[PDB]
Amino acid sequence: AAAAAAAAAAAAAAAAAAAAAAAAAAAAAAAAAAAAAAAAAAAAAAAAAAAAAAAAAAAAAAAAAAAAAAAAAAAAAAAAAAAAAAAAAAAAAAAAAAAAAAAAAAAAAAAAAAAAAAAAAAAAAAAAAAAAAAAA
Amino acid sequence: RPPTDRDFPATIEEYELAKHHQ
Amino acid sequence: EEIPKTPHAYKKLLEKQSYTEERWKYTIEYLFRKYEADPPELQDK
Amino acid sequence: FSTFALNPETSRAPHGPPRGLINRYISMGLPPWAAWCNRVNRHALYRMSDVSPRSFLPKAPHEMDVIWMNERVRERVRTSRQVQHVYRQLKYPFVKTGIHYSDTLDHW
Amino acid sequence: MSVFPGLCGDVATTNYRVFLGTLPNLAVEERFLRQVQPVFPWYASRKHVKEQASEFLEIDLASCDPELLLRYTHVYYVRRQLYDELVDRQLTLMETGKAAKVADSALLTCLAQVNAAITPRLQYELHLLQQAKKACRVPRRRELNPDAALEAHDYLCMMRVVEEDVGGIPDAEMQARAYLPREVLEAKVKELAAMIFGDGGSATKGTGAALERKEQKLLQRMIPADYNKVGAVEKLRPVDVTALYRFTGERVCGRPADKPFARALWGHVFRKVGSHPLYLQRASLYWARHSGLDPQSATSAMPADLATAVCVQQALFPALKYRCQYLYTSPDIARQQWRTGHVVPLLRLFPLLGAPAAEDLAAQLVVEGEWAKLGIEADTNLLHDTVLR
Amino acid sequence: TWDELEPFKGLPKPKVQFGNEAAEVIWPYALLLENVIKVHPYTKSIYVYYSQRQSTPLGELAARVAKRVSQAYLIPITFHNSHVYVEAEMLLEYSETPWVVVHCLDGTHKLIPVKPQAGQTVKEGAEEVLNGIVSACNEIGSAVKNPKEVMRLLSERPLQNQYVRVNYQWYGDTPEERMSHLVKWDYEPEEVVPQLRNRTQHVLDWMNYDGNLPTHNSVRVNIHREAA
Amino acid sequence: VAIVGRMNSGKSSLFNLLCEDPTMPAKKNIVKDFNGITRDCVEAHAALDDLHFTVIDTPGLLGGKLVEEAFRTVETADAAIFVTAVDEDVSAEEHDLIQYLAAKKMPTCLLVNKMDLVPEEEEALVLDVYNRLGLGKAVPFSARKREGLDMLSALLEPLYHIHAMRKVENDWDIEDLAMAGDEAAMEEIRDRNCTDRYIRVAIVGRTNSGKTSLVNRLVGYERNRAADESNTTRDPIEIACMYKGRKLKLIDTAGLARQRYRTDREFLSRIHSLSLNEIRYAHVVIVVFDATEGHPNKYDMSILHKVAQEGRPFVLCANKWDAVLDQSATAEAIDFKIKRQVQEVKYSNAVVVSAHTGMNLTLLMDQVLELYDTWNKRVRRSELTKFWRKLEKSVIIPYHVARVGRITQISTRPPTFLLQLQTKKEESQLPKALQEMMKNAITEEFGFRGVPLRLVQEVKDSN
RNA sequence: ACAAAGAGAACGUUUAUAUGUAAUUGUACUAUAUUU
Ligand SMILES: Nc1nc2c(ncn2[C@@H]2O[C@H](COP(=O)(O)OP(=O)(O)OP(=O)(O)O)[C@@H](O)[C@H]2O)c(=O)[nH]1
Repeated sequence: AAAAAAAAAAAAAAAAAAAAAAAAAAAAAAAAAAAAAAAAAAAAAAAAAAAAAAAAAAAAAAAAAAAAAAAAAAAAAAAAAAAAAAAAAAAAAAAAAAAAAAAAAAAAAAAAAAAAAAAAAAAAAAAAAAAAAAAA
Repeated sequence: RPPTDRDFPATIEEYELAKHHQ
Repeated sequence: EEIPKTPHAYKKLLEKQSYTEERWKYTIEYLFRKYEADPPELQDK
Repeated sequence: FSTFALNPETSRAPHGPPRGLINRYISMGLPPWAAWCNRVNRHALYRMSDVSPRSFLPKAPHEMDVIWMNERVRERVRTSRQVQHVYRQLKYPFVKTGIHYSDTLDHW
Repeated sequence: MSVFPGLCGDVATTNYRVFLGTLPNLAVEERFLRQVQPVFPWYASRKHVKEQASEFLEIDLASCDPELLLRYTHVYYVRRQLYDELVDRQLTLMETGKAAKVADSALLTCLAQVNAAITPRLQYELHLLQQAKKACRVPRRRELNPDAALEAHDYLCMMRVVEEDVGGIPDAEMQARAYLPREVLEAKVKELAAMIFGDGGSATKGTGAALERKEQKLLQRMIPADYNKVGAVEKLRPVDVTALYRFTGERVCGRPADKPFARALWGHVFRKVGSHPLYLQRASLYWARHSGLDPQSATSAMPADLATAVCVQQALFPALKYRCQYLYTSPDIARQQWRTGHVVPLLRLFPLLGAPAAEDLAAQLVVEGEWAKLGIEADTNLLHDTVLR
Repeated sequence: TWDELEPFKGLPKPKVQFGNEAAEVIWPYALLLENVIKVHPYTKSIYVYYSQRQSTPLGELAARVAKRVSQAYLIPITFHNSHVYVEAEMLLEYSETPWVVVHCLDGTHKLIPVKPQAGQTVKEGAEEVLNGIVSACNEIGSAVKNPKEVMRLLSERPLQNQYVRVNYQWYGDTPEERMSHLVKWDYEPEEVVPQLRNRTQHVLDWMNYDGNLPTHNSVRVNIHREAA
Repeated sequence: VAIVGRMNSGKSSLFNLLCEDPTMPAKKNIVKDFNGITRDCVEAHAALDDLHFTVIDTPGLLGGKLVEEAFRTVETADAAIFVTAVDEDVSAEEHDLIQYLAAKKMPTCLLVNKMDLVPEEEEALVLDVYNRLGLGKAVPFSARKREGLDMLSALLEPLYHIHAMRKVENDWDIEDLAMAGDEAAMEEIRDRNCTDRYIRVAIVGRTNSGKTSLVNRLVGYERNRAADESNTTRDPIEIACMYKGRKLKLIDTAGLARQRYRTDREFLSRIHSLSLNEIRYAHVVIVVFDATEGHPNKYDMSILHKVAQEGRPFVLCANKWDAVLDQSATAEAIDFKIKRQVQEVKYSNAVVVSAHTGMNLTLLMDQVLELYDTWNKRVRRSELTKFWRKLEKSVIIPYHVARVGRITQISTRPPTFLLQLQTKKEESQLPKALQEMMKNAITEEFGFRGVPLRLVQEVKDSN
């Protein structure tokens, strides 16, 4: 139905984007096709689930507190507005290193069925829960 | 390769070499 | 002197007069733009 | 690998000899690939060495009219799809009507 | 950027974006090198704050050693008041230098660029060329200071204070640590690693070659950063002193004997007259740039509000060492105005070399337990080194 | 937009550098062959190192004679020998004396200091500077230890002078058609064989030879028709 | 998916292992080793272990106009597989084609063909200069040694799983526009409910004009092919889109007399055969020629009689008609030569067309769509018999030419009927004069002149 | 033969090209396929 479609499409959007004209790595081609069969990928299903909300709720809370950090302060913000975002957006861009850490530590395994669905998913939580205290 | 540079002589005409018998 | 029977034989004979009428173009470098302050406009706009 | 082997073993003298033909031709004005001619005897070699061109003039020299500088009518020989027979045909030069303006007598 | 073609031609030129993101390293002073030479407010300003916060990013985590000389910080805080007289002019020199620089050799991407926190370094560079009469004095004299030419020179110079005490070399893990600050030059065939002066005796930071010598060379050092520093600057002085730096500088070829001839193997006179002004300029500004972020407590929220410089080696020791830095320069001046260090054309004979041990020896026993007693002599030397005009 | 190097689009890329980029200047084969420099058969690499800034008024000249030897008297060493790799790199700093670092097939790199005497010229300067290498420093590579082991490398050393661009102006662009006036006997007999699926039938057409063959009957049919 | 066009036949030999269809593998794989053989963007079905998909070619760094035709067929393919020969590794255009692939966002895996030719040791080198290529890990491939498969193209598979899902979603959503309309009404049928048998037209004929010019106009004036208006030139085969009230595929070909054969690559080794093997499988043909020359030459009717002899239906099409001096009733020898002595190919309809002009390309769609309606037409067993006896009542066959009697019950088994002789139990066949005189009668009465050719088969009454 | 290339094609010639039947010709893992 529209369940497995929206259950996979949210877990494949990163895969279809990992082929950013490269498409060829260890897991960036193997562990993407492992979930395509949807076998033994029930941990990787729920793993990247929590990794989205933490990357959208950290995209909605900061973007306000980065639009509000100006409106609330407004002391010299109107004078140095360029130095607020350029610094803040970097911290928003330095969050992207969540991928190079997780696109390697997923490739750093010759992806077996479960021994990769377990030894990687359990890591993507420790890269997600890393953005628990970082959200403080 | 001591020789074999006799081609195009006026255009060539240039060498930097001394013959050694032994 | 020779009548070039071929467009290659002609376009080579052209490269001969370009040596007679522009001898100094070949005797050494035409003008070594390559080896005189190669990145000089890194400075001063 | 397989039937198309070509192992370290050699073909041992596959065909045309080094000077049995290649030097003998090279030393008379012909390329090495000229050895792969169909047949040759002492008079056929005399014809290949081009010692005396086998071409003629259309008219007697004293009565020729069209200016021929170094051109003579030369036959061309092209063979068959195999080497059973050859066709022959005379090959002529281009005779351009020369409309040249001569300065000495002011006219064309 | 053509002043350091050994550095940029070396470092990794990574590329994952249309901008070929080049790769510096925080520890090596290519940070200092990518801010002194350039004239591009783009990168001369950003990596400033990337470094500035990155300390503050790690400052907010580790356990620090601030105000360790707490009784002295108050006596330290008396020079912080009498320094905003010399530092007054020193910005004014660059206040018009940066703006009125309509010329060819040094163009900023905005010649109306107001002086910022980034400006000191790239502007400090321009004042150095000002005092001299030619360009460029530093690499031209990098030609006559080969690396191992100064190693054996700055080694025997240490034995003078402590002979039959060191033995050989500081350990490799320090040698490779002393590698990090020194820039990289052509490793090509049958050449050798020339050296800029700012390697030798730069009083900008703990950044002199011979300055790097003492802070680990002598064995009479202990965890108290005093015995290190009071003699650290003792090694700082000679290698910047004109009268020796020329007496000690031989040609690139004199080191391996590659040319049986040289226009003058010995380092010329009329050029080492620049390194010492390069060493003595911004003397008061040097203090403020350290004092500004010497106390770790103030460091937490002072810098971005105060006109001062920031680096990475600040974090190595917040105020145990870098506020003990406020100390060594006080017996420093107390030597050159007492043992006549500035104007000596010869400073190599044993009595001259046997004196600096006493300048420590008469100070270490004081700084041992009677810290308050050493303060006064250490206080006067700061009205002395700098005159108001 | 004109791809000036459209013939050399398949050749390797030279070691692109600051004073080594004049290895991709399109050399006319008539400017080459004006300098046929034949270095000792036991020479592996020739290196020239000069500077961009010089202070000493003689150093400003020494960095010029070494400059010219890179332009003129270095690539002919590559083009002709083809077992000598040649690299002239300028170091962007003050200096006095440029270097010349010549390697040998043993691994014995030697020293050549470019010290031109004061009253010399940039032309005479090179001849003194080049001779110091071609004779004094390369002919002394004939003191090799094992004259065989250091030879099998020469018969193994792949041709280094591919990257160079020669414009064989009006000369032929192919090694044989360039000669074109010399009998060779350098051919290897197997290579000369045609192998064109009807050899001795095309070969007879090229050199226009019948081969003792008989004329087709179509010939007398036409001669009978070319009568009167 | 689409292969890229570094100049060789590996992008053409990677196609080799992927071509699936009934009874005749469409071995388009012209792999002659002469630095680029494929000229046009040839596409065809593919099949690895499970994943079906359409591989495409993008050839032609050769002619200053010819690379552009790929740019159309590189954008329609939602993927690409850059292939690199280990002969030459890194170059200029093989790099500008990566900065391009990145410019257009299309994904791509890099695989390296001819991974023979390298020793067991010198592989760290060949591989590394390819990982640094930006495309990521180059994955080892070899068509000769049939490795580089089940581990290379069975790993592009992620794309197929996603592409199956992006389609079905569009099915969920192009259905939301199914109501009026203007489109998407029967377009929901043309995708899934449309179940025809793919009328396979074929534009055959001698190749002097870029006679795919005509194919291009019909496909959308679109220039999916190379107009070889330069001189006598070459194409490889092609297949294109399918509409005109049905699903009608188009192909392209080439044709010359055996004597004209120039060596091979023009005939017995490949092209003349590679074009005739695709008119033995072609539900219609269009024997195109160039009207400007005038009457169709002696061989231009030999393409008909072969199609006539293949049960196929045929049309004539005088392309380049506007460039003629409007020679109706003068260049109407095309409507006479097909009548003078041509045996059964006559009754054919010779349409008239010009590509640039568009002269009748719509009327041309009607002839082909009609012929396939006559190429499938069954007559009631009764209506035939009650018609032949009325023939045999008036024919001048004097029964010595044909001792055969009343052709008892002519039935029609398929496109072509069978004859059953009057209780003869004797010599079976009928003469050629009395053979066509039967087929001449049929096409007239029933209107079979769409395909004027049937295969009449004879048999006696058994015992 | 014609067109094509080649020569600032007033024409003369030498190559590359499919036309007419012009017109002569001829066409009954050791196995178990193949020579039409
Ligand atoms: N150049 C051009 N294309 C057109 C025009 N009208 C439609 N097209 C489109 O370009 C092609 C032209 O052919 P069509 O109009 O389709 O007509 P057709 O050739 O009879 O048949 P199909 O192409 O099979 O539909 C098709 O892709 C059309 O959709 C037009 O006026 N000019």
